[PDB]
Amino acid sequence: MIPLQHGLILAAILFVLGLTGLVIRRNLLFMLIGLEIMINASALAFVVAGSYWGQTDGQVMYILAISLAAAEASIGLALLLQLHRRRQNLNIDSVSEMRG
Amino acid sequence: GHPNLRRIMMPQTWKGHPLRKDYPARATEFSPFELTKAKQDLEMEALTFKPEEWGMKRGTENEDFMFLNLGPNHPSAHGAFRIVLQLDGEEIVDCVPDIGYHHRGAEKMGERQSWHSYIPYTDRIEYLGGCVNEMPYVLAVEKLAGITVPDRVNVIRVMLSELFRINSHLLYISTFIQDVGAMTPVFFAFTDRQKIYDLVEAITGFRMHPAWFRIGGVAHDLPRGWDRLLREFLDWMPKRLASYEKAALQNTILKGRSQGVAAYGAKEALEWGTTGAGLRATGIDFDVRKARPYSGYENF
Amino acid sequence: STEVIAHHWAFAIFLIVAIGLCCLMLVGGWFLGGRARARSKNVPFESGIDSVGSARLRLSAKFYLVAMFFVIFDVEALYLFAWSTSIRESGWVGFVEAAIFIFVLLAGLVYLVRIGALDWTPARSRRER
Amino acid sequence: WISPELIEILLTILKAVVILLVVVTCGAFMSFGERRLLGLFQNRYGPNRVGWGGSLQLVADMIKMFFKEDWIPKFSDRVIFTLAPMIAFTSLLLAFAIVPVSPGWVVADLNIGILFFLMMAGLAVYAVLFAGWSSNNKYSLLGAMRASAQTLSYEVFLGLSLMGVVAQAGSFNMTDIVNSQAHVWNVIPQFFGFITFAIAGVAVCHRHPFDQPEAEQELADGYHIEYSGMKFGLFFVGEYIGIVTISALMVTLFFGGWQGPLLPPFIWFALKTAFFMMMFILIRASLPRPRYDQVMSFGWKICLPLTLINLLVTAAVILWQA
Amino acid sequence: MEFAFYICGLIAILATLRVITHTNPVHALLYLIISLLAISGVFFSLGAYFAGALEIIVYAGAIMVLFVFVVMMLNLGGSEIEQERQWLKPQVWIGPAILSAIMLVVIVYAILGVNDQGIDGTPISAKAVGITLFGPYVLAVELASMLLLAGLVVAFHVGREE
Amino acid sequence: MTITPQNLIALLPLLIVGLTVVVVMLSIAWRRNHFLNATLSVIGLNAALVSLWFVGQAGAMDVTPLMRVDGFAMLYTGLVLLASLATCTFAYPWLEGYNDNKDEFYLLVLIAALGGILLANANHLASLFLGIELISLPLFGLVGYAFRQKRSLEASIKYTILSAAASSFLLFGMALVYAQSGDLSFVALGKNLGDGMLNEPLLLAGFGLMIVGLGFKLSLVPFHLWTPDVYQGAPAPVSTFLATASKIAIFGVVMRLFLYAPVGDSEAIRVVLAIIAFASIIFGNLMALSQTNIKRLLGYSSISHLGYLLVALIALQTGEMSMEAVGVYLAGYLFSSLGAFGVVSLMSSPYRGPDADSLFSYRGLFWHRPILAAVMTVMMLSLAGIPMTLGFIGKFYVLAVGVQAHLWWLVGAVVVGSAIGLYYYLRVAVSLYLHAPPSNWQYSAGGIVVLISALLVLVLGVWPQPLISIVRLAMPLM
Ligand SMILES: CCCCCCCCCCCCCCCCCC(=O)OC[C@H](COP(=O)(O)OCCN)OC(=O)CCCCCCCCCCCCCCCCC
Ligand SMILES: CCCCCCCCCCC1=C(C)C(=O)C(OC)=C(OC)C1=O
Ligand SMILES: CCCCCCCCCCCCCCCCCCCC
Ligand SMILES: CCCCCCCCCCCCCCCCCCCC
Repeated sequence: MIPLQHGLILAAILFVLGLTGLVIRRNLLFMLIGLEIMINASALAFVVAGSYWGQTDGQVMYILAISLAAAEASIGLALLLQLHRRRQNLNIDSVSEMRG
Repeated sequence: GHPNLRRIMMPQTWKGHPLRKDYPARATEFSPFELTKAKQDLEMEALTFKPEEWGMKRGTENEDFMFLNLGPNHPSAHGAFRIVLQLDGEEIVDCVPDIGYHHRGAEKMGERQSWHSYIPYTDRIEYLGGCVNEMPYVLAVEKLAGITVPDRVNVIRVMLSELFRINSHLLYISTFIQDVGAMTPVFFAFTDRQKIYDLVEAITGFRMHPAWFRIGGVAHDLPRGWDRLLREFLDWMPKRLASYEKAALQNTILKGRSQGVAAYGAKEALEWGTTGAGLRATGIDFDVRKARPYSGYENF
Repeated sequence: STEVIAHHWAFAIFLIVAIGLCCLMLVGGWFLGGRARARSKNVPFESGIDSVGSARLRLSAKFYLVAMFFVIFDVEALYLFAWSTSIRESGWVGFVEAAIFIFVLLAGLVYLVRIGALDWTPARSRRER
Repeated sequence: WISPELIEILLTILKAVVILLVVVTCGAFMSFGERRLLGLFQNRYGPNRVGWGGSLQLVADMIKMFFKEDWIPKFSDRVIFTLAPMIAFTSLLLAFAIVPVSPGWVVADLNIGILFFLMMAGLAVYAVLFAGWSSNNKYSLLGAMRASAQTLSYEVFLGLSLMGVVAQAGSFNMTDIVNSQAHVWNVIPQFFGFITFAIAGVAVCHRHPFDQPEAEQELADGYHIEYSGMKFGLFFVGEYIGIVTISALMVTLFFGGWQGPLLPPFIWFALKTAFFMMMFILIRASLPRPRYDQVMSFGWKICLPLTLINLLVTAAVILWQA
Repeated sequence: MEFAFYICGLIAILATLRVITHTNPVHALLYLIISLLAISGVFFSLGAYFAGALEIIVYAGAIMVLFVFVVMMLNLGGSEIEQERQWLKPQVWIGPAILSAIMLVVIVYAILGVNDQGIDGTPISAKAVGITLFGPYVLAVELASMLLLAGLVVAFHVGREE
Repeated sequence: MTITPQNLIALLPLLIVGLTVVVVMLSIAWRRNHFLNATLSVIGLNAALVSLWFVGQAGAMDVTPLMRVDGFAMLYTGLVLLASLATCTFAYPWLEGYNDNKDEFYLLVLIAALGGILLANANHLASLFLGIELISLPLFGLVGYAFRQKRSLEASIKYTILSAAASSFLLFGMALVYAQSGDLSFVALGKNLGDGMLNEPLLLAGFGLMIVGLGFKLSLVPFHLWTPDVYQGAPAPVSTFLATASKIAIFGVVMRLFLYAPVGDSEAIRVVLAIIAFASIIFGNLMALSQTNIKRLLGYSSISHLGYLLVALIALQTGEMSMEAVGVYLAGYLFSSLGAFGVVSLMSSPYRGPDADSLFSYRGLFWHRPILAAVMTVMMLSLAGIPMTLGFIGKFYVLAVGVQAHLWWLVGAVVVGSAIGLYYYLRVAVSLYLHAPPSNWQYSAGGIVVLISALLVLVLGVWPQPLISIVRLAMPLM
């Protein structure tokens, strides 16, 4: 009695919200929340897709997705640590030395 | 050539030097203490730690240091002690121990009270010492007068000094165990302190500040039956001490919190004036009760 | 069935009465008892004397690596959560695969312990000497 | 509203409300019992003057806490400051909301169970974190950081300590767990899991010796020092229902829950829960507090590999007898 | 259950929108926890009980360490808030807003063209996920453990103080 | 279907690489020894490369719902293992330039190699996803290996954010595709449709999002802007690995996904891939015109060559010749990038400080280091598709495949891009010989590797029949 289309629309809405929060924010941290939002929206879409067909494959893909989310969050947090230690500021528009 | 010549007993907003002979001693001579808003603000700003005056280098190029005032009124601060401690995260960078929040001017009182009336003031110098605080003052006064005390006076003063030493060491052990984290043995330790207090109440007539030693002797004689209470305490103590050892002082958590923490060698204990337990723990066997025996300590 | 609906209603009422009791308790705490008018009321407690700066300074921490390793090991933990509820039906092949999994976990933890990670203690004491 | 289904739903709702009222009242009564039991452990009596045996001391404390000035600091974030006692009071209550106290007496017979307990612990950490950050105090900041480190230490292995019981029962349901122990209680096959869950569950409520955030001696009561009024009482009651929840959870996953030879099942559940509550008061009184760096080292290097080895051995034993 | 799914979707949408347009990092993290709890409610509505369980178990651990880094780095009183306020300008966010809107419109139009029969809401236990995870999907688990090992090694190497 | 010891034999390089990854991790934990760890990495990769013989003697098998092993997977496994071995060989002296710890580099190198094996044997959407991230994450590690450097940290941050966003896009597209289809295997992505109803907006949009993610992974326009910044920022062995092994592995899994799925018959996907290939060739060849830096020039070169590869991949459905053309050009591309980036690695080794400049100054290289200059100039001769080199054989195969299926716009784009590539490649080659104003056996080993690559390029350009024969021997399931 839940259409699959509404769940896919919800996942797409959170996906574009995370993309917007990534693009409009120059803070590296808020980019990391943005990335977590897109990853969790894709995982949510996999969960609805698996629930429609009655298969555990969507939940397995969710597990792989959150494993990737945790690993990428740890690596981005380490890079944010290094950037804040070696530049004393967390603006991503200052990371522009390589160009042309 | 002194690095930081600043006041350590009196606040920085203090005029005059207290131990000079022309400075009046009593608070009734001066104006009474009126605490107004302006004086409260000025004295609260004077007590504020200013890190540039000690060269603290507040912050770093990457991350800032954070300053913490532990005392006064901290459960781990055993008294009026304030330490101002600089932290990077958890680690301590440097410490500025600020004292003077417990100044009573007892030397100026020694220039204010007579020879006999100064004994309660000597007794309150260390409030866990009592007769142990009394002993050097009355011995120095007897040196001044030319009085040689008899044997019974020496035995009585040695007994009271050892009783108050047991009381002080019991309190010290209980506070160390509580500061490690075990809150149980302090109650039993204070029960043994109550036994010692019963004995000291029997002899001197007071619990913790006896004010009992005199010039050339003691105040009263020993009452009829002090040996019974001493026998009761000497039976009560060693089993309780073994219980405290087996409950907390052989605990591996207390050992982990205690062993290797703030360790220093003999050179640090000598150049910094450390005496008592630390100096003997560094291997320097300099005890006054053996090297320069006072009050007939050669007979024990 | 009937029992599932009954348990769902019981859980919903449990949550509703829990939040209601907590909010009523907060309201009764806030509305009963007089207030205060003092000069040094709105000062953070730093043991009787004023602060040097504020409480919102950039505090360092040595727990960063352990935090990331905690997240990674909790993901390995969720994998073992998924494994543990179906051990009997997985058979011995699943046991061998989970043994390889836990062996990789143990090798990673030994790698963390030996290289100096999970060791952020200050070099002064370190429970030494 | 005259139907057997509707009266059954109403009876289940009444049972859930009765369970909630009893566990909250038992948490407050066991705050009073902690005072009395610390008196007993430390060779005294504690409060035995307000009524018979001090039984009205709790009412006097409740009256004072309600009529104490509930204070919100100006330098604090008000919403977070008010929100943290709500989480502290409610998260462990919802964790208790899955514990089966008697056959036919359970709020929610979830298919997740101990997963829901892990969820509620992970939500309960935010109460302490938000109380530390929101109050705008340096001691509270240090207490919040210490609480975060301790949470790292225990939550790295809490679920893995429970996975031995989960694997032995073969399911995540609570009633299946308490029915799998109909022959032998789970403390004997899962003993290393038992001690690791004991360590992690004392670290859940931040009770002694794991009172790193609210350390009385070290940080002068820690994170809730700006907290006053009935919010501090909410912190107390929340930690006490946390203790009740962890005790009842050990009863269900290691001692058969309600299962007993002679007494009625709720009586056995009550005796085992009260014994573990007594063990909580004893574990507060008995051994001292370690340094939180050594606490995290012990929780990482010792407890986590022990839980992994115990899970492997339990899986091998289960598949051996199949 | 249908109402639960719809209200959790609405709460997740509103909380995510408040996350991406907030200047307080701790408040943004709080709204993020609210959004992830709403996502968990969506998961629990659809019969994926294990997905919601792991959404509350390990993501609350993930947002925990995000909070530790936020208190370790960003909080300086209002100085972070004004600095974030001067960064966000109207043209700055209306730039990619129309791009996200047209992307959402295209994705929604592609979604609406698929055949549907409605999700029956049949629950999926963790036992079936354990069967499939350690059955047909074994090397997914093993090489995902290797992936987590790689992420751990990289986090160690880059995150070091010195 | 379950796992058999025969399936264990067919999985030999993956098992060997994982086991030796555990081995080098335990050796790092035992003692921080650089020589022993790098050596154990070398025998681990070589053991996988020689277990390829036992995999070939085993045969083609559908080992998992996930994995399928055949000549396609074996060939791409061999290519990524050769790239990993070369990356270790060139990374060794640069790491003796490194002041900090030097042991995690090889550990990440073989973890990325394991991801390459997983992508090579990938016949599932889950395995494709896991291979992409198992390749990406060690590259996040290796690009920011020298975090004290400005450019390495900047490129690490850029690659991490962009690849996490691309992984999010690819995951969402995979979720939409699974929502339409209901099965995650490659062969079942569009099986329920029939009678010309292969086009459906949800499946098409899902495959478009995976196209976005994969085209990020192959630097396809307009997901190409990271390539010069990451290539310049990353260390030279990291640039070697990212140019060779990553590109071969994701392009092999893209070829697999577009061959075994029935969605390859759809004309709209073919049209948008033709547009992407045209834009990639023209943009990558045009942006390397006025480049004064060798690394950004090679990044745009990677963009253009992946455009040529996509041009070859477009004509897969009609002609039966596109797969061996893709394999031949991928082998030539691997050897060309290995030689060129190996010369960059040897002239960048040792690591002479992070604060000191890492500028190349290729001008006048022949007058002091003549052998490396000879390898570099024959490498630029190979990259331009000039005869007596393998790059011409790859370009000839691509052109013949495009002519076979009548894709004339791609042919014209290939010619124009080859002319611009001729210009800048031969400008670099001549600047190697103008008038500009070590002492260890591992640097000699790197010199041997670049000399072997140059000789292989010359021999297989003069005589390309053995490469064609061993590529056609890698005959997968039609
Ligand atoms: C309902 C739930 C609750 C039920 C109630 C009953 C169970 C209560 C369980 C309480 C658990 C308390 C755990 C306390 C752990 C403390 C660990 C710690 O911090 O140890 C560190 C300490 C020193 O470490 P060290 O190596 O010296 O320092 C390194 C510095 N270079 O290391 C040492 O001193 C070494 C010894 C460490 C001992 C660790 C704890 C052992 C197990 C817990 C204690 C026993 C509990 C009862 C068990 C059953 C008794 C019948
Ligand atoms: C826990 C209830 C009291 C137990 C019995 C006393 C415990 C030891 C108190 C030690 C102490 C002393 C003597 C003390 O003088 C002092 O400074 C004012 C402290 O800080 C508050 C102390 O902690
Ligand atoms: C000290 C005991 C703490 C128990 C906490 C949980 C109690 C919840 C309320 C239970 C009420 C019902 C008890 C069982 C009733 C049915 C059996 C009656 C005969 C024993
Ligand atoms: C200082 C550097 C700042 C960089 C900010 C970049 C912002 C990019 C915003 C792009 C908005 C595009 C909106 C749609 C345009 C029309 C559709 C695409 C082109 C056909």
